[PDB]
Amino acid sequence: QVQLQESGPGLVKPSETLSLTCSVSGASISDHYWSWIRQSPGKGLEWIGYVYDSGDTNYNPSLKSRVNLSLDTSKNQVSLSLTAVTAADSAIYYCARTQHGRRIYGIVAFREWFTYFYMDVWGQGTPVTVSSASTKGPSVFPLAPSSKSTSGGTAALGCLVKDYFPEPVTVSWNSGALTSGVHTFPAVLQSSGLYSLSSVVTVPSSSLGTQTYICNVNHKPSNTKVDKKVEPK
Amino acid sequence: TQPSQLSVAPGETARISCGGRSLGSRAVQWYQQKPGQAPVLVIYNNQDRPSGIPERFSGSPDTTATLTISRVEAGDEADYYCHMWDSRSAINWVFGGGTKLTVLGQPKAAPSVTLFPPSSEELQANKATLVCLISDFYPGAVTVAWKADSSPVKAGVETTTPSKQSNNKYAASSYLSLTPEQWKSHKSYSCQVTHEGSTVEKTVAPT
Repeated sequence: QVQLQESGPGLVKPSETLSLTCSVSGASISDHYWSWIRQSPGKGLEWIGYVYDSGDTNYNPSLKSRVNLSLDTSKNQVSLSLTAVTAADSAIYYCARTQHGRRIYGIVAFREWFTYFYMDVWGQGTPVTVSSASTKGPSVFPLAPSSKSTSGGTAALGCLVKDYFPEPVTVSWNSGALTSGVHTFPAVLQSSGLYSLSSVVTVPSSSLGTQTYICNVNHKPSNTKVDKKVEPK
Repeated sequence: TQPSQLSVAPGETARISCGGRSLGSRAVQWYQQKPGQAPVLVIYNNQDRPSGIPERFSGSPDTTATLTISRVEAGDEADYYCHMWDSRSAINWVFGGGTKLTVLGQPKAAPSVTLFPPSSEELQANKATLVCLISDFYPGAVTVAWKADSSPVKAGVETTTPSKQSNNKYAASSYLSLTPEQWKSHKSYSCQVTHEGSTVEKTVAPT
């Protein structure tokens, strides 16, 4: 059962070398081709390159020869390096398992067939922000459930995740045991250049006395995690 | 390579055109990217479906390669990207520009608005932020205004563009950053969100 997870710095300075890793489980790295693809905000998909254990690698010319891909069999991961980065390199970066096929249009003896590639399993992607600003960890504050926050026996409580940089921030509740009624809002990019987001959970009011609620906030770029207890009043 | 947009009513057939320019035999792949998600392979080699793709999605046989979606539903709204391969070139590195599929005639839904006052922890820290959370609305266009007592608040307002939820409705957020003295001075603060000509106002007060 192939599963991919991209991991990166989340922030890089202009002209630095960007280093990314795709960790794969439920599959051997040597059994497949692998691709990296990226997407700029509100822009399309750009295929970066592909690699195979045979040592076969090939790169998109639009990356300007700045890209290197490699395979680490001991760790079962695919790695990407991108040199001399610019703001134009800010994007979400995906890794994808890549399959190849042959389409025959003629005499096989005349070698009248061609190969095509298709990316059948993608990771969720890792965001990369190219900026000269520093990382900033969030401050997290409780959004207390209150009669103001309550309608008709269901109560809203949450966590405010304020002023962080760069993306992403991850939020779970009660270490992932609490999933139903959880809504985590996309962050806002403030005029300051810092991000803020909120995560709320809708909960039975009856539970408020007897159930404890904790938001788990993870901001990997600053290597900080906060668990915040959210209580009524 | 592909049109940026297509709009369609629920239940009818969407036909999406590739970036095109193929010469000879072709192998076309289609990818589906829904809001806030990673791309998903929907078609390969013109007509082949990976396991799990509905029969509603079909490709065209082997220029002007087409992805057809019959009985379109709201859940089908996405960017659809094609990736065209042909005999001519050893490799095509470029994905199609992509097509934005919009589904029309979805039922309207008024926003639910929840407004949070600053936490006592934030106040203790000499900061104050009001949080206006807006969800479950359709269509996805909203205007957010803030008031201190009855006066419009211009400064310190930060508001997101709406984003689609997995239930096919939309959500957005608005933040008002205040000094604790600004917060304690006024009798109340209000978040007013206007949707389809109608307005829901939520109010909070220092107490």
